[PDB]
Amino acid sequence: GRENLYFQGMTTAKTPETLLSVAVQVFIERGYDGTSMEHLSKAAGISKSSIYHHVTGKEELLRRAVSRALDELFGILDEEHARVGTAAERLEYVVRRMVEVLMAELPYVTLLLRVRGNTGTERWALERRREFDHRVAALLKDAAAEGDVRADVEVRLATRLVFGMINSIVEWYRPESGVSGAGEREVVDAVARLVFGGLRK
Amino acid sequence: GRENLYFQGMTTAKTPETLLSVAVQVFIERGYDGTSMEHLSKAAGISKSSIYHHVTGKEELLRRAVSRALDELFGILDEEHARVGTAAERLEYVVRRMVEVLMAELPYVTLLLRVRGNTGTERWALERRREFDHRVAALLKDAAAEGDVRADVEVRLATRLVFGMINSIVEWYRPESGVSGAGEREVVDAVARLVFGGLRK
Repeated sequence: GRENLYFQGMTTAKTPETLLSVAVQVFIERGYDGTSMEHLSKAAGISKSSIYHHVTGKEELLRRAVSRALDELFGILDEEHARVGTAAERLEYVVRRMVEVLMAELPYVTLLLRVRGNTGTERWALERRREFDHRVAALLKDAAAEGDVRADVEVRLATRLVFGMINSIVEWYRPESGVSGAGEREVVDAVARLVFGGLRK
Repeated sequence: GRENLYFQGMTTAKTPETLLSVAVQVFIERGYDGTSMEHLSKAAGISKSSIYHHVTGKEELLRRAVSRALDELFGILDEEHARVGTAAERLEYVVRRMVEVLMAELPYVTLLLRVRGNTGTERWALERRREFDHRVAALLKDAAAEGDVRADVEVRLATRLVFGMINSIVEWYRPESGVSGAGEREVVDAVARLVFGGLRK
C-alpha cells in the first residue's frame, strides 16, 4: 500500500521484465536444479498454463540463457582482431573481449559457468564450453610457437589459469574522466596487463 | 550382496570416515543450505540422536570445516618466508603456499569459498576471509612501494584478480621425475610464473 514518508504528508506509491530475464534471476538465486515451475510462475506473476505460450519448461529457459552466453563468447573468436595479426595480438584481443562479455552478459555467463548437470541442454552447454576452451588454448599454442608467449608453462595449464582469472569476475564485479564505462575499461586493462605481464615491474 | 565377476567363480565382497569428513562431502554435494540433518544421518549411518554426541547440528560442522580452511590460510601469513625478505619475496611465497593449501585442503577451502549465508558462522567466515584479503593486499602494496610490483594496476584489483586465478583451482584440480607431488609442484610453479611474469616471453 502507500507508506507514509513522514515528510509534509508525502507517501510512497504502491512484471515488465521478460520471462527469460525473470527466469535467469530465479536460476541464479536458487540454482537451476532447485528452481521449480512454481517458483518461476510466482516470480513472473503468471500461471503455469500461461508459461506454455512461451516455453515447455525450465530447461528451455536455461537453454535460451546459456545459448545467449555461448553466442557472445564464440562471437569473439571470429571478430576481425581475433583473426588477424600475430597470434599474441589475437590472444590479447580475445582476453580483453572475454572480460567485456562477462561484464555485459554477467547473469547469462554466470549460469553458463554453473552448469553441472546431465540434462541434454547442460551437456550441450558443457560441450560448447570445452570447444571454446580448445579454441583459446590453440591461440595460446600459436603464440608460444611464434615466440611471443613463454614456453615454461604448459599451454593448457596457462589457459586454465587465465580463464580462472577472467571467470572470477562474475563473483565480484558489479556495474555502476570518460563519461561512462571507466570502471569497465579499468578491469579490462588490468586483466590484459596481468595476463601478459604479471605483477612484476 | 556378492556379485558374480564371471571369472573362475570369483565374486565381489558385499562408515570409517569421520563425521566431519562425511558432512563436508554432503555439504559440497548439496550445498550447505540444502543439507538437512536427515541427509547427514543417512550419510554417516547413525541416528540424529547419536549425532548429539558430536555436534549440535550442521552449523557446528560447517564451523569446524571453515575453521580448518581459515587456519591453514592464515597460517601461511606468519610462516618465516611470509615474514622476512623483501615484500615481493614474501608475496611470492604467500601465493605459492595459497596454491599448496588449496590443493591439500580442497574440500574445506571449497566450502569456505561457497559461504554466502547469514548464519553467525557464515558471517564470521566472511569476516575472516576479508581480513585475509586485506592482509595479502597490504603485502602487494608493500611490494609496489619497494618498486618490485608494477604501479599501473590498482593494488586491490590486482589482488582480487590474483585470488581469482588461485581460487579457480578448486574447480579443476584433482589429485593423482620426483616420486610424488610432481603435478602439485607444476601447478604451484605455473601460478607463481603467471602471477609475477604473465604469459609474455
